[PDB]
Amino acid sequence: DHRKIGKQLDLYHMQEEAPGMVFWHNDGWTIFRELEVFVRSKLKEYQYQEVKGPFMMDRVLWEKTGHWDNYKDAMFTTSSENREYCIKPMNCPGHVQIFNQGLKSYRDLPLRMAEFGSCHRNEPSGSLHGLMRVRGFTQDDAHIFCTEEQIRDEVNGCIRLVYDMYSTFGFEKIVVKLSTRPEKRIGSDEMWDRAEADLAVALEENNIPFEYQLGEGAFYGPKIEFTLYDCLDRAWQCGTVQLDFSLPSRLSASYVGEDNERKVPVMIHRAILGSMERFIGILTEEFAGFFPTWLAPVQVVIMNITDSQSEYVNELTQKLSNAGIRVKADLRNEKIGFKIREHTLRRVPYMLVCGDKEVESGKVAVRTRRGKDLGSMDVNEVIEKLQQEIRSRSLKQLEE
Amino acid sequence: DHRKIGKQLDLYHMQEEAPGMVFWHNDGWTIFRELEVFVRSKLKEYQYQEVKGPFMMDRVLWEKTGHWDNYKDAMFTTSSENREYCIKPMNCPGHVQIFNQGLKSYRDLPLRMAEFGSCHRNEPSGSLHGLMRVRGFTQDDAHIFCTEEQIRDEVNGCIRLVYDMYSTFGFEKIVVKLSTRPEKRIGSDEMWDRAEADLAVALEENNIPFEYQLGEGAFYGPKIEFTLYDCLDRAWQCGTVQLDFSLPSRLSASYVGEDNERKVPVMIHRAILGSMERFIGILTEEFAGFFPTWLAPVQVVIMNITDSQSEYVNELTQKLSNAGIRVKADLRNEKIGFKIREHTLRRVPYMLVCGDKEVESGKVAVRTRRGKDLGSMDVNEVIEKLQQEIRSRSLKQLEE
Ligand SMILES: O=C(O)c1cc(S(=O)(=O)Nc2ccc(Cc3ccccc3)cc2)ccc1O
Ligand SMILES: O=C(O)c1cc(S(=O)(=O)Nc2ccc(Cc3ccccc3)cc2)ccc1O
Repeated sequence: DHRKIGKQLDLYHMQEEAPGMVFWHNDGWTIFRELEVFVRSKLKEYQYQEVKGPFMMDRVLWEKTGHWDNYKDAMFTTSSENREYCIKPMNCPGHVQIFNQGLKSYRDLPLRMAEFGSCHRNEPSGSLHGLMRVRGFTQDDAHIFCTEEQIRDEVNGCIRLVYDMYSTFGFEKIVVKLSTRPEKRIGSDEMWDRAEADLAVALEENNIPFEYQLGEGAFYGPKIEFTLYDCLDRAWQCGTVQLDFSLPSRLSASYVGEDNERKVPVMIHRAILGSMERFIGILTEEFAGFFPTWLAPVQVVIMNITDSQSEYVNELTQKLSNAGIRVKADLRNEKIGFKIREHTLRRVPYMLVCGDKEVESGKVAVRTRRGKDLGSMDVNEVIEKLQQEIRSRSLKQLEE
Repeated sequence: DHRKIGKQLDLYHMQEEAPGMVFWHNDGWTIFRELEVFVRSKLKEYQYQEVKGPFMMDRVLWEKTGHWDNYKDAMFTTSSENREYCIKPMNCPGHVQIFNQGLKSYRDLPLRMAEFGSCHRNEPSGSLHGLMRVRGFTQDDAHIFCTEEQIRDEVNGCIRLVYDMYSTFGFEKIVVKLSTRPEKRIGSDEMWDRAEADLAVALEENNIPFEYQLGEGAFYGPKIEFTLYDCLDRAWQCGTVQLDFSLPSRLSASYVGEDNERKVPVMIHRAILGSMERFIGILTEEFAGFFPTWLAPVQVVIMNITDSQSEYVNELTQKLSNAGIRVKADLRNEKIGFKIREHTLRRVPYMLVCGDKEVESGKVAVRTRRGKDLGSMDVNEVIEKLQQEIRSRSLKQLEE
């Protein structure tokens, strides 16, 4: 259960005065920020722009998209100078506004536009659940503006990216669903037929088995949903790929084609992790708090036995910190076995013990959060290997 | 004027349907993110935690702090399930909530807690100006919880950090103001006397000349204000250091002292850049769009003359990109002179031209956005020097 593990590792907390709002503590924010860096490296590789849209836009714009009519109950609203604003539940309209600055042509397409977009949705309080279902969350979101001829490759690209990213966390159980047209929707039947068919053909061409999930699509288009499970085998939508022939038209998006006529771009929506919040909840439960070294808030703790070795521990801490490792010293006058138990409960990958022998030899005794005693080793070697474990974003520690 | 420069370099835009809200385009967001990385490197060096508080909190909490009575008209409110929430105009209360999780002692102090905190303030629309005065902005904010004996060193730390960071951008107009007690305020007169005296002593010990700005302090404490000027020599509050003996008490913050009695922590508020938005407006005008290489959205553009060299350009682009440089290839079927002009107008620091001779020799012809022609040079040398210019965050290029 990620809520208990979350308290025990001091990752985050929640309070009545802000239901479904996460207060990220230093250590949870470290995880979050590490996820950002990882995502960003993929955005670079798969050629995405990164942008940032505003939190609020005029209610008039949300009426034009169909959100007001189809999504009103999940929207926070506010006002200023006799005008109403909606806090964004989604990043797409913001992205279209950016697309609409400056003349576009087919030469600019496909245009891939990513955002770590803070969304707010007024979910019923009784549906809230730790980090999985919150009122304020951050999507690793993007929108791809493309031609009709480009849809197949771009949808394939999103799917490639899901499996690429998910294999770093080592996911076996990726159940895939295709969520079809809901009762309340925009666009014609033909648009929905085409959009559902293309997502389905994409999955089939990639040899991905999936089930239909009738009526669980968005009002602006169907979804491929990559489903992950928690400790009670509850299904949680994480990765999501959507196809939309409606919003660009409504927000007057256009580009000049080769013909030289105005054409409306197709819009692909996708989020790989889903939200950072939910994904971290899934990870917390998947790993039972044993985060891979690259995600771990504290990667190394260095301990002395007596005051005799505190000097050496501080030098070592400095050294590791300079090598770019998240490290802490534990100099408390506590029995070493007491210290090991505490940092094991905090899921610290590596615990370095410094007795007189380690001092004398410039060595360090290594223990892991799994109770494994790896013996004395040369410091430079431990540093080099920690860096390799981090750089490769390895699932498994030294040995395993 | 940063608004015109902003349009012509595609950094950001603004629209009527979101007054005082910035839409960051890819290139503006790159600058913003580079400022984050820079700030973060300083947070590491000066030993800050980094956290993230929620956007919304219950109106009741804002009444407790005195914001509802003293700051109401600048606050956006929304509601859910018959409760009212405020969109945070500040990060301090959020930080205190985090501080209040888990028992604290003097051993934890000083506790430095930083956030890139998205603030929203309902400024009068007639006061809005480009990026300088907006409704939605991101403070490079922090709050330092400390004892009374620690105030001097911690305030000195904030001041050291301002001049440290500002010298990277090369500021030689740092006018400093000391903003004293406003008419509407919390805390006693003795608290205000002490707080004004300490800020004044701090400025004088650092040999900083300043003017008083009587009555322009915050309701929760006096401010040191570091003032930067725009192209029309208008004064803009950027860096800010505040001293607060009142908010922690109101939010029931406490720690166990050495004596072993409950004490209320002193709180120092500070923002070095101020907001990212304002600071970027200042920089845009200060540099007239010629950002230092480390800040530049695109650092290098590589161009071919004919199709003959496209292969070589792609290999080179790959190489530079892997060396960690923000690089683009320009393979359009355009005259080279046309291409160079375009990237010069966009203030790309370096333009690499590849003709048959560069191909044959594994060399590259380098020019700058200033029209400086550096001749043909070895590629590895160009890479090495670009990396040095970036790592050192130097103001001046290869050339000047
Ligand atoms: O275009 C969009 O607005 C968009 C919407 C979704 S979604 O709302 O269908 N998918 C989604 C699923 C889970 C999360 C995490 C989460 C956490 C709490 C509540 C709701 C969602 C976020 C998005 C996904 C990608 C998009 O570009
Ligand atoms: O923690 C702080 O530093 C802090 C600072 C302020 S401040 O408003 O005095 N500092 C400041 C200076 C410039 C900007 C940029 C800005 C401000 C208003 C509108 C637009 C941009 C932001 C904050 C208010 C509350 C705080 O907790």
